[PDB]
Amino acid sequence: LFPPQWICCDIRYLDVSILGKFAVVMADPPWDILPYGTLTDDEMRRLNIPVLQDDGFLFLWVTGRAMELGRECLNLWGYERVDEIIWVKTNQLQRIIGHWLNHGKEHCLVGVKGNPQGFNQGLDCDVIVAEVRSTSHKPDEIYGMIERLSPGTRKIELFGRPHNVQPNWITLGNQLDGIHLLDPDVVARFKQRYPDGIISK
Amino acid sequence: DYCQHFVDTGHRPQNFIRDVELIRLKDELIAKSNTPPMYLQADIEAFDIRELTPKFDVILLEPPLEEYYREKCWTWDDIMKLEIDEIAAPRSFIFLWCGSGEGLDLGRVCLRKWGYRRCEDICWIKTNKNNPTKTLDPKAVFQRTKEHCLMGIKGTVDIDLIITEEPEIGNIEKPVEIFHIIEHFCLGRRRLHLFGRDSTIRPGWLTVGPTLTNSNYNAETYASYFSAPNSYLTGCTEEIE
Ligand SMILES: CNc1cc(N2CCC3(CC2)CN(c2ccc(CN4CCC(C)(C)CC4)c(F)c2)CC(=O)N3)ncn1
Repeated sequence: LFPPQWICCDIRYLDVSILGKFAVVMADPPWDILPYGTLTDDEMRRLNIPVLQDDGFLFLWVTGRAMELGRECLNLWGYERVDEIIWVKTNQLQRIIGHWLNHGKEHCLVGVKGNPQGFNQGLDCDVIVAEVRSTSHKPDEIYGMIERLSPGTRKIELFGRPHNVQPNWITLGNQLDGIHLLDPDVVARFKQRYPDGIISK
Repeated sequence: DYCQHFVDTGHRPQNFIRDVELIRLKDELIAKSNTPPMYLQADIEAFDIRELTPKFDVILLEPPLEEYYREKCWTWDDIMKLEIDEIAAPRSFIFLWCGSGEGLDLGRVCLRKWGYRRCEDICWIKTNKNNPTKTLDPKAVFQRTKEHCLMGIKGTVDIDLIITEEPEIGNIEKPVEIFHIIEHFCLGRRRLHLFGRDSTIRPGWLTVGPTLTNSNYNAETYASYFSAPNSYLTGCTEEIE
């Protein structure tokens, strides 16, 4: 099912095995480094990311000490970090907008798992330049980069907010509206695993 | 969408960044505080590093990675075996150029191996306004247009970005801007640059490298610049009368 889909839930407790395999996973975790709902480092280590892919890529936003922690989780989950995207934050004039240096950028680790095949490696470059939207928002160019890399494939975002829903993407987050699912096999395995629409233990 | 645009025209998104309180008195203070430049040709693989004294407030480490030569290289194997912590002061800083590949991970292992924790990640973003096409590392997913210089601290104004135009093929120099970022931190005056060259020698710094053509290093002369009453100068105050 090509158009957006999402699942309001707690990503800690949802049974992601019902969702199937994805060519791309993306995650903007709420690392404990609290203004929103944070997750401890063991909770992050424990997320069942390994079930979501057999071959493909993981995009993992990091800041501060998660830069090292996210490298850990990425290896723990079975990936090799093969690239790193930085987003240079500008204004509308395209000038540039951590107690030692002011931070003009945000980092996104790129991990590979297995032997992904038929992707378009090399189409983009590891630098995004784009204006800041709201606080805490990734730039939208990341989805265009990801689509050029793996066109038409199943992609899943972890810890999205409603502004993150995207065609070809399934967005999981705890501030989304309900459960909107259109992929048949997913609607199936969801009804089988949750015959009553509550995600609990 | 500058990422769609680069996909269109070969102009990396950074090609379009514009502009890439005047208290330049700190620059003059740095300059009057700067020890004479010292330098020593040395094969660092074969060089007992402990002969370098006293312990350094700043270490800048620029090993020649194999990836710098696309068209002796040091591996992260060789680098990780350098006894950097035997010459670093108990409170001190490291700035380590990690390239853009495995270095971003292996260089973090070095920083921890030698005793530092990373506090800054400083990116050299390379524009190509003067040549909108490049060949990729096999593992690469994207085109690599930047290099990383990791900043490490052990013990108790500027952005984290340098934007210049990509150097000519086979030129390995790093932007001199890194020296300005370091010097404005005001971290002390014992400043060491391992794997520098004739072209990087600089006031306020001791350079050690295989390719230096001359030396002037003398440990007693060098330690003399820091004997009392100058042992704790940040590098950003007046010379004591
Ligand atoms: C308890 N378990 C949960 C929790 C949960 N969510 C909790 C976090 C979520 C979405 C739902 C995202 N959050 C958030 C995350 C990361 C960052 C930092 N990145 C910001 C973007 C960047 C600069 C590119 C890189 C850094 C950020 F600023 C905010 C804000 C929010 O409110 N919600 N969903 C399901 N289960």
